[PDB]
Amino acid sequence: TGGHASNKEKEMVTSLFCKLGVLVRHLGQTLDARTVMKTGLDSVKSALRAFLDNAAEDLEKTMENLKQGQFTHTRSQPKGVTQIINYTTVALLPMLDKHNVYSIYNTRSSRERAALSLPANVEDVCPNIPSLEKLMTEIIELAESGIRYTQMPYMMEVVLPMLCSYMSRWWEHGPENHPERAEMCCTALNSEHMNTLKIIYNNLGIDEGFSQPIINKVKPQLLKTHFLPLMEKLKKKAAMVVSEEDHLKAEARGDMSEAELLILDEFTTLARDLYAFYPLLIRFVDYNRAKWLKEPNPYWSKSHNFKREEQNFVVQNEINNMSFLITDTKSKMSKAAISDQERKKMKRKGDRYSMQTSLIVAALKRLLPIGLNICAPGDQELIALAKNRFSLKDTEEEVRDIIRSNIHLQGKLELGIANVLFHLEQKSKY
Amino acid sequence: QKKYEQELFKLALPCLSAVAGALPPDYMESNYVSMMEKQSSMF
Repeated sequence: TGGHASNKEKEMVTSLFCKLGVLVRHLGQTLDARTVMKTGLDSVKSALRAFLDNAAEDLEKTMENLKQGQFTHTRSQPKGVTQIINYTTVALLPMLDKHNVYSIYNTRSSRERAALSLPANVEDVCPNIPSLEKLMTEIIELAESGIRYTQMPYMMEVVLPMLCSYMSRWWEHGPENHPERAEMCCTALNSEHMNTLKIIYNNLGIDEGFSQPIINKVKPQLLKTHFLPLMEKLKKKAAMVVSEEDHLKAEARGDMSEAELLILDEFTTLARDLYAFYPLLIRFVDYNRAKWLKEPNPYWSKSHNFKREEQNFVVQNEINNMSFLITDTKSKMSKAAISDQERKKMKRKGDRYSMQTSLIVAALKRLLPIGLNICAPGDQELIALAKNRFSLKDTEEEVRDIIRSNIHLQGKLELGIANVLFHLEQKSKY
Repeated sequence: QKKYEQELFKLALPCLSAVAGALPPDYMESNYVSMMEKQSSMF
């Protein structure tokens, strides 16, 4: 009965994704499908257990088939938003899959070829002229869930490295975004940007046609050395294009390098220093609007820079408090907007504060009293600001209500953040 | 399943019998409640 219970969750939806794959394209199937695909995947929360430990027969051979059926359905004429079911099966793939036994990646490869260059494929090349069916941010966010190998790759590594190299070359050629309408959040597209996972990849592939050039470590090192000045000189005072360029640079040249990260100690230190200095240059400006960065990615010089930035922000907040103590402003709408912006900026600062709290504590435990001497005015200002506040207190509720996303990184020990959490207790423990 | 998930017996059969139950009707009705609990939530 274990095999029956395993296959009843995947073969049923795999077989049912064959009639509406052509009927919708053109009785109650459009109503029972909503129950059907949720019973297929979202009925079991830990579908990875049934994939790996319970029965490996279904595995990718059924998961990729169901995903291809869903992709064909999205290629058809949909009516309602059904992204929850497709997005709730992202981390259930790796936590391998024998892709050589059955290759069900042909449909996804065809879709990726049809959408090889999103800034360049904004035309009627797609069938039936899809205004929002496929030519939108839906497929961009779907590629994040479909392509995810954070734990370990589970593919044949035949088309994935070539596709990654082609996308990297296209992003190197196209510096600007140049996207379509209502497609601002184009950064969250690829979650597997890594080595072997102006380029001469085409020539190398033509010459080989055994070993791809991505296997050798010379090409990723050359690419990193060429991209280092690009992200080193990336500093602009704009609010829209500068923010999108910084997000694109962080996505394309992120810290996710599982190919011997500890071996390249100098490269790791340079990357950490750059990822520490970039938010300092970003927050050097006033940056009244903090909604441009939806979710930014979490030595002595970096600690000193963070302490100086915290002191400057504490001075600015104290000045704002003394300015708002008297000379009452206009109606409560403007005050609520100002308080919400201040709370958003405080949460954005506190995310990095909680991220670096462990490092600060580790540095200060042995012999560093300078960190304590720098953090004492910050704690004093934080205590004074929360000593008597009402407008911030009432706007915090609506700020938390607006931001439904939560990080809760305090419990990891490794509303995005609240006023009092584990980091505050660690700071007050001294 | 917190208290006691000991005996399966008719574990998923009560819902496996009519998981394809919404195939006759076209729309409407209050039978559309949820689908995650289906298939036993995995005289």
